[PDB]
Amino acid sequence: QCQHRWQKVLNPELIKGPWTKEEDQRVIKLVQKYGPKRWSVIAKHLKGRIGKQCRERWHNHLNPEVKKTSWTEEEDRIIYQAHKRLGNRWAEIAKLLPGRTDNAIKNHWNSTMRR
Amino acid sequence: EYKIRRERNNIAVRKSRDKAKMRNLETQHKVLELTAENERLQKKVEQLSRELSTLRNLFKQLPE
Amino acid sequence: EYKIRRERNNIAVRKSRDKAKMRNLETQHKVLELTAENERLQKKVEQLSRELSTLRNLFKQLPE
DNA sequence: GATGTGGCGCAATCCTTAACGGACTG
DNA sequence: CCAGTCCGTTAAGGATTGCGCCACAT
Ligand SMILES: [K+]
Ligand SMILES: [K+]
Repeated sequence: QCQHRWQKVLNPELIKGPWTKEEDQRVIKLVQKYGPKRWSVIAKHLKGRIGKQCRERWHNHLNPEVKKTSWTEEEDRIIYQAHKRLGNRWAEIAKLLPGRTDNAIKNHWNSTMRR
Repeated sequence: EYKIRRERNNIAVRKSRDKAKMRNLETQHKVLELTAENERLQKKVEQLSRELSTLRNLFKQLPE
Repeated sequence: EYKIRRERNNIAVRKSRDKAKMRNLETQHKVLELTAENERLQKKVEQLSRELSTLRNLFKQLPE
């Protein structure tokens, strides 16, 4: 716990801010050339970012498959229907929606979707 | 009177705005009504046009 | 912050208000047009009816 | 001259979303 | 532990909206 609290937190060189087109670019190039894995390694090519951050940034924003379109009504029906069954099993529900990440649904549900 | 000018104006601005907020709602509604009306009318013009063209052909079918 | 917070908000505000001003301009337009054709169809309906009526008198009043 | 509108900035609030920080799997 | 995943939670900041000061058209 001690080493993890330091190596992954206190280190003052850990950039935890916004992503610049370049930063996002390096990740897209790499992930496109060597695949969406080995994030610890890929991260080494990014000053300040750790593998987890890169992974999360790719799966939620840079991956081309990720749709950035407005939520349709069909998707909503699926989500609501599925949530009644599974609950907050975002990952699970995510499999039912073509290009939506678990995070997208989690967000959509927690705001827009809750009446 | 400046104080008065203000107090009065702030009251006017609210009235002016409530008015416009209503006008906009009323307007959005007319769009529904009309579209609906316009729909039934376009229907009626079709209908009548048929009845008319029919009645005409009917006449054009009577012998001298 | 404050200084930038304000600058940034003011942009958002101008933006939001503009959007609204436009939607209300469209709706105001969509009504006019809908009122134009609506008036047109009304006339077309009047015409056809008259004709239908007239034509029918002529027909009922035929020889026998 | 007095009153009605359209703009605008301020602030408090409503709304979304990115992504951090634990926790779990194999 | 390691590399991947998952998920609750929340800061960050854009979108709204009520209030009042103003310019100035009516
Ligand atoms: K790195
Ligand atoms: K998916």
